[PDB]
Amino acid sequence: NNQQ
Amino acid sequence: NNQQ
Amino acid sequence: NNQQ
Repeated sequence: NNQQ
Repeated sequence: NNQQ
Repeated sequence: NNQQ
């Protein structure tokens, strides 16, 4: 999970 | 930049 | 920058 990568969120930006 | 999202990297996995 | 998100790196995993």
